[PDB]
Amino acid sequence: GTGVLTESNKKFLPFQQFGRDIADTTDAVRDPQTLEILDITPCSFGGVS
Amino acid sequence: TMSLGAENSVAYSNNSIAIPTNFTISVTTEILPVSMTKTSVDCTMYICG
Ligand SMILES: *[C@@H]1O[C@H](CO)[C@@H](O[C@@H]2O[C@H](CO)[C@@H](O)[C@H](O)[C@H]2NC(C)=O)[C@H](O)[C@H]1NC(C)=O
Ligand SMILES: *[C@@H]1O[C@H](CO)[C@@H](O[C@@H]2O[C@H](CO)[C@@H](O)[C@H](O)[C@H]2NC(C)=O)[C@H](O)[C@H]1NC(C)=O
Ligand SMILES: *[C@@H]1O[C@H](CO)[C@@H](O)[C@H](O)[C@H]1NC(C)=O
Ligand SMILES: *[C@@H]1O[C@H](CO)[C@@H](O)[C@H](O)[C@H]1NC(C)=O
Repeated sequence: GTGVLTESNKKFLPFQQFGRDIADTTDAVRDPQTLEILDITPCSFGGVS
Repeated sequence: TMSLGAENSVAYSNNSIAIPTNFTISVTTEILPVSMTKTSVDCTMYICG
C-alpha cells in the first residue's frame, strides 16, 4: 500500500494484528520487527480549480 | 382510534351576529430549509485506491 506511516497510540491487544476502518481497509498495522504499531494514511491529495 | 378533533358547534341563526370586543397579538414561528451541504467526490480515488 501507499501512504504515510506515523507513530500510533492505539493499544492493540497482544493477539491483535491489523486495524480496520469503516471501509474494512487496513488502517493500523503491526510491523514484523520491533513489534511496533503504525498508522496507514493516504498521502495528501485534493481537487484543483 | 385517533381523536379527529375537538368537537364543537356554532350557534347559527339568520338574524344574529357575533363581533369581537378585544384582540390578541400573536407571534408564530416557521422553519424552512434553504440549502444543504455542498459535496464533491473523486472518481478514481473512490473506485480505485
Ligand atoms: C349568544 O347567544 C346565543 C344564543 O342566545 C349563544 O348560543 C348558545 O350558546 C350556548 C353556550 O353554552 C350553547 O349551549 C347553545 O347551544 C347556543 N345556542 C344554540 C342555538 O346553539 C351564543 O353562545 C352567545 N354568544 C356567546 C359569545 O356566548
Ligand atoms: C383585552 O385583553 C387584554 C389581555 O387579555 C386585557 O388586558 C388585561 O386587563 C386586566 C384588567 O385591566 C389586567 O389585569 C391585565 O394585566 C391585562 N393584560 C395585559 C396583557 O395587559 C384587556 O383588558 C382586554 N380588553 C378589555 C376592553 O378588557
Ligand atoms: C530481528 O528483530 C528482532 C526485533 O528487535 C530482534 O530481536 C532480532 O535480534 C533481529 N534479528 C536480526 C537477525 O536482525
Ligand atoms: C329565519 O329562519 C326561520 C326558520 O328557521 C324563519 O321562520 C324566519 O322567518 C327566518 N328569519 C327571517 C328574518 O326571515
